[PDB]
Amino acid sequence: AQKPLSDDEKFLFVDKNFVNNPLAQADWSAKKLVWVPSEKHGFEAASIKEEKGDEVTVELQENGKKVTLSKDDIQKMNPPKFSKVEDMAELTCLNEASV
Amino acid sequence: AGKLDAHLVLEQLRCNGVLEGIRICRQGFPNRIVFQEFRQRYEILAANA
Amino acid sequence: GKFIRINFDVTGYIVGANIETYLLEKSRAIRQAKDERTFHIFYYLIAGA
Amino acid sequence: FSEEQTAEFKEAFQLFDRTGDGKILYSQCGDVMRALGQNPTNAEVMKVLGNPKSDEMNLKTLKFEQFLPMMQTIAKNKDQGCFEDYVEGLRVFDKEGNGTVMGAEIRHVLVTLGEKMTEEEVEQLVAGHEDSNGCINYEELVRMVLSG
Amino acid sequence: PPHIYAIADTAYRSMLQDREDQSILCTGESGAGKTENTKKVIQYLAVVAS
Repeated sequence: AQKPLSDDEKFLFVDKNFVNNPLAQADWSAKKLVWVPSEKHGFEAASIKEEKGDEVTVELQENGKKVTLSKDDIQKMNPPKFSKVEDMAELTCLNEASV
Repeated sequence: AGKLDAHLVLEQLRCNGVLEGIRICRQGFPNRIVFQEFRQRYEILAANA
Repeated sequence: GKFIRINFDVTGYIVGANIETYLLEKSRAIRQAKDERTFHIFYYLIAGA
Repeated sequence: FSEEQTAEFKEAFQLFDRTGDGKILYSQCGDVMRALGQNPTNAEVMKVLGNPKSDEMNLKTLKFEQFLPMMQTIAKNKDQGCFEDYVEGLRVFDKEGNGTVMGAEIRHVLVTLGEKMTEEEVEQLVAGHEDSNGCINYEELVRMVLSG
Repeated sequence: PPHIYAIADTAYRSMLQDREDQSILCTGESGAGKTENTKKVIQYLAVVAS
């Protein structure tokens, strides 16, 4: 509910004046959403399918693909409320991934 | 420009100590102030404490 | 390397400035590697002359 | 306002026009009130100006007869500052009960809180009250602007 | 928002506040912009404190 930003200010200022879309606020149910390896993205979005001890099955919320990795190669994802944050020391999840 | 290599930037954040550099900011207390300057600056907040 | 030092008075104004220069790789002044150049000024001179 | 002063007020108002129509730009009102020994805050001045807008504040003009009615309206007010509290506020920036504040911290506050002043404004004010260590004694600076 | 001109002012004040000299150290591998960011810090302080 804030002022409007000049095309320029959009280069040092975050664009926050939008609708409170519940798409993301609803997708949250896929709580199993985590971060994981990627020989091209360093890490990538995906969601847990089955926790099997030291290992866990997950499907890329990207390629729709289904791959299982160790229960220690996945990294907690930060809420949509953190997109494009100002001070990393804020996101409730510190990761080589989120950061 | 506009090109951003994931891992190249992932390592830098590794050998530079960024994450850790942040843990203590969250973990510890990076701000300190001596007993005098404190009862000095913010007394106006508690006039009767 | 370069370490610039700016000096302020009590009122908070700039008044001075020092510059501590370091390891000047002047080697290259004689032979530059592949796809590299010498100290700008050289070319500047050979042209801006 | 006794005609005695009202008669002089004119002398002051008149003593305020670069060209000559006999008009004080909606802007000048403030300083003219001040010059007449008035300390109206920035709001107390706009309130009696119909809250114009920057642009029109440099176009609109004033004539004593329409100005005088304001001079008074202000003249009679509810409050005013005073050493008592005035300094009580600055003494909050006194790093260590020394009784003095750094002419830089004072210079800050004054241009970052409330009716923000200008870099020059504060300069012209404190200027000459900072000691060797650029230290100003509010108690005094207070009185200065005041009793002055 | 985070900007270089900010680090510059944050220090330049901190100095005048707790009276205790300061340093702005630009790290980063070769090319990462160690220089530019310095030219700014001076650029800013050259007007903001002059």
